[PDB]
Amino acid sequence: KKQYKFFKSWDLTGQQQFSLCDAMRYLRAVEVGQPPLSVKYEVHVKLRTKKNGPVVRDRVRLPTPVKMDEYRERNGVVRMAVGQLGFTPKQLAENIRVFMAKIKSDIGKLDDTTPKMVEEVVLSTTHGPGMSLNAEFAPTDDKIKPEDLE
Amino acid sequence: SRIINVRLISMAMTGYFYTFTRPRTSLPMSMLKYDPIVRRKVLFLEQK
Amino acid sequence: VGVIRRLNVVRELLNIRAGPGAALLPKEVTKVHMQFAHRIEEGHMGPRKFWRENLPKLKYWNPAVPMVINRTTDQKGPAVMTIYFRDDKDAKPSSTPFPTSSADGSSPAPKPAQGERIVTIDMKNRNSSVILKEFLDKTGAVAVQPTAKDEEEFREFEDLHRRSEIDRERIRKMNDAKKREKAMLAKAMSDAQSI
Amino acid sequence: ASHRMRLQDQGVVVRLLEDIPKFGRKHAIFRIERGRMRNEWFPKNKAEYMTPARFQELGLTRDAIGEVDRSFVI
Amino acid sequence: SRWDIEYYRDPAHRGYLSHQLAPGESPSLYFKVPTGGEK
Amino acid sequence: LARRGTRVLRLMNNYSYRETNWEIGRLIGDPGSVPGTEKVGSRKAKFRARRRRRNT
Amino acid sequence: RVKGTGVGEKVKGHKHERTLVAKMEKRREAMLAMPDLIREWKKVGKRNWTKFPK
RNA sequence: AUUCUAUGAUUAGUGUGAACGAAAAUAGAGCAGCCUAUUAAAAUAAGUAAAAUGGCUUUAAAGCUGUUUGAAUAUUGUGGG
RNA sequence: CUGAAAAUUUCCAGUGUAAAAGGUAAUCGAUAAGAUAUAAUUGAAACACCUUUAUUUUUCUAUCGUAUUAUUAAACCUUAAAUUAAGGAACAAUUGUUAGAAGACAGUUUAUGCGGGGCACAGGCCCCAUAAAGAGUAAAUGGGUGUGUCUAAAA
RNA sequence: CAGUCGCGUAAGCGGGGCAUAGGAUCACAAGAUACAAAAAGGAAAGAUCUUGGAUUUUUGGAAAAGCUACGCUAGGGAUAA
RNA sequence: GGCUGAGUAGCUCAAAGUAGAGCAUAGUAAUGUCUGUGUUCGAUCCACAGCUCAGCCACCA
Ligand SMILES: [K+]
Ligand SMILES: [K+]
Ligand SMILES: [Mg+2]
Ligand SMILES: [Mg+2]
Ligand SMILES: [Mg+2]
Ligand SMILES: [Mg+2]
Ligand SMILES: [Mg+2]
Ligand SMILES: [Mg+2]
Ligand SMILES: [Mg+2]
Ligand SMILES: [Mg+2]
Ligand SMILES: [Mg+2]
Ligand SMILES: [Mg+2]
Ligand SMILES: [Mg+2]
Ligand SMILES: [Mg+2]
Ligand SMILES: [Mg+2]
Ligand SMILES: [Mg+2]
Repeated sequence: KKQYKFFKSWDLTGQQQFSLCDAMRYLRAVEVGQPPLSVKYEVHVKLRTKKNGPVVRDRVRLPTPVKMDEYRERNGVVRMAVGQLGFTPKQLAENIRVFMAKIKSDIGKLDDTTPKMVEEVVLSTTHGPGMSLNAEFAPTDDKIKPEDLE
Repeated sequence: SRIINVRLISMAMTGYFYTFTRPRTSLPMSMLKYDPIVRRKVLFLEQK
Repeated sequence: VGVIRRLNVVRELLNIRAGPGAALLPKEVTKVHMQFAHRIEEGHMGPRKFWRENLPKLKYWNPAVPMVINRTTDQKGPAVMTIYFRDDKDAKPSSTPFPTSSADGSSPAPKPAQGERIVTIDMKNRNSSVILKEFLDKTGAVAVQPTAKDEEEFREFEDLHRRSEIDRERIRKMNDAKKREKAMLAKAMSDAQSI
Repeated sequence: ASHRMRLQDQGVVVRLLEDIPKFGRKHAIFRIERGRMRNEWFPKNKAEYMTPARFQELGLTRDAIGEVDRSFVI
Repeated sequence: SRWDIEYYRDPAHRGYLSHQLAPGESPSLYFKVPTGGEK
Repeated sequence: LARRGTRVLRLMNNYSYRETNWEIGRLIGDPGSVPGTEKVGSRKAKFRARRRRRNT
Repeated sequence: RVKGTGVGEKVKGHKHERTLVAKMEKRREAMLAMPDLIREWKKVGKRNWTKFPK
């Protein structure tokens, strides 16, 4: 009977976000031995958008190829790969900034009636858990440092 | 109710405007008027 | 799909940092290699559980060492793992050539360099336990101990599964009771039409 | 939601001098309704008001106030 | 105040605070003299 | 390009430098005609192009 | 040490003074696009025009 | 410090209007400071300051106030204006 | 849409109750077999598994609200020097706030013009005549179906 | 007169309509100006310019129904029988 | 001035995998989603803009 014009927006005050390097440490372990060429990351970005508004149907040419890439908003979220398993944090980092900017550039390019603002950024693999992403990049643990490997 | 008072806003973003009346059952107004701020004739368009 | 839903589903899958198989390997080790078959036959179930249960716990505390796997379809293939234990007293050799994982045996065990001495460990028709202990005692490494917060993580999710299984059967008893009831209603409609 | 709401009292802080069932153990500090404390507990000497002076003598601070334990059992 | 300071801070009025200024500085406490050139 | 790219900042009131609105107006062109209304092309040139496109 | 005019303090500036450079730039931008706006308005025509401020 | 008179002032300001109407300051009359008050009184002030609401006063501040709520601890910058 | 556990998404065809998209070719089977999935078939769309979202439904929890019941188990109220008494009872009552509401009561308005006043009608503006060859010129004087508009110019 | 636009070969013409028929302040609202800013930096609320909404129709601009034969006062042959 | 809810057979009313049943019209038959523009395989349905509107606050200076 009741109806709302918005997508459910949960409270993030108690969320546990991870830095990009701290996250890959968790993911690279679950993908031990998996073919890096057949295991790629993925990002789901929840947007504070209204159901009535339009949708995004633009394309993006990332710096490094993962397969021009195509992305589309289906329901208050946008899902697309961002890098293979063998991607180093330096390469994977900019590979994400190019995706968020192309979005925020298309949002501002859109109408001002309901500017769709981002709420959270998730990161997962083809066999990994969905973990939240923090704006930070470096690991919180002082013992670990940027390390690249298979 | 048949005639409304409209405001033609300057497209030079100078804040000057001209006010004219026109029937509701008509198209918006658009004119080439003189802007006293920049002292040049620019294009004025209806506010709404 | 609330934030706490995704949060509990994650923190439970974060047992990678736990007691079972986690340990801080020494800097003497350089890299690891393993090769086993796809299926579980002719003594091949041991390595599989070692790959899905304890092996991931090493890369968390040892994210610098490359641990690669080479699967194959030959079920009789030798399920053996090599450990490049010797790094030449940490001489830091230039071991640039090294393969990558695969699924058809395309990345076999390469020959070690001059400053590397591998350590063979066979595993066939043997349990992961005997295979695990053989890895730690041989590759001398200190086992990390969990913190009290980790004990709560195990205790919390453990008590959670009690509530879950208590609900899995409960909701199951309402659906089957309905399925049965809905089927009973349909039978009456079909029977009534026959009359 | 609004920028101003109806002002409400949260209760009075008291330290139980006995061990009342269904609220808390002895020497338990929490915020209880003024009615129960004023009419039932204080006359029967079941609790005492935790005035700022009382906090000093007992050595505790205002950051020691607990919550009511409805599940408490004797 | 701002106005009273700026008045006696400029050399045009021979303000007694003008000595605190540099040759390139402006009397105003908020505005600055822009730079000429192409860049 | 040089004219439209120039910015003359003139001393005004309260030690403020800004571009005068009238100078901003003369950037597009000199006064006398409204820029944009003048026809850029010539009818004769348009006739020559029409024949060229037909010849080819 | 009073606000603004005190030692180490900086004058905030009036609102019309803070947005003075951001105001003349908007006016300058609109004039540069004036010839292209009148060309698209004299070609499209007064009736077929559909772009209006909001 | 308080009090009395004049100027400030048919001013600031308020109010649709009619009208109402300060203070600083200045001059004069008086002059006195204190808590051990020259008559016997503080262990330095909490339901208090303040807020919302209904009113008074009023220039929207400050001040008074019924109802419902409700702080902090000294220039080493605490509290009021 | 307070959150948590669990579950649910049927046009024909389709192995069958396909929620949607994105990623993937292996996943499960303690060592012996086979079940899933991919393939192929069907369809607009093809499935395991890992993710992020959508719809709906239970219990728990949070909130709000109604109805009822109990209460020297010292709220309050009533009789009562006024009590471990009797009864009512979270009502009533009082305070503050809010809405509705009796000329019951109070203040004030209800005008002026007009061949006396009452009833009635009347109040600004435009054209013509009366108006006496400059201009002006009255009357509850004569004419008028007069007037509170229209109008961006183009297909 | 200055500014800068249209038409015209040109002279020149254009500050709405062949002429004669509908309102202010105040308050409010939308733009500009950069004046002042109650210690100071800002701001609020003000000031100037442009513009809009009025049977403000008692239209130089009050939010407004009656009876008195129970009647009262001040005046008026300036008024009726 | 400002938001909100509605529009389908001639007339009534219904209903994202449909347009139904009455009455009217000629026992037997036929009758339609305000309009344009979008999304999704597909829209009475979701969305956007108008048209008609009604309803509720506000200007009434
Ligand atoms: K006050
Ligand atoms: K009783
Ligand atoms: Mg209360
Ligand atoms: Mg005055
Ligand atoms: Mg004191
Ligand atoms: Mg007070
Ligand atoms: Mg104050
Ligand atoms: Mg005070
Ligand atoms: Mg009366
Ligand atoms: Mg005459
Ligand atoms: Mg005459
Ligand atoms: Mg008229
Ligand atoms: Mg000031
Ligand atoms: Mg008059
Ligand atoms: Mg007049
Ligand atoms: Mg009689």
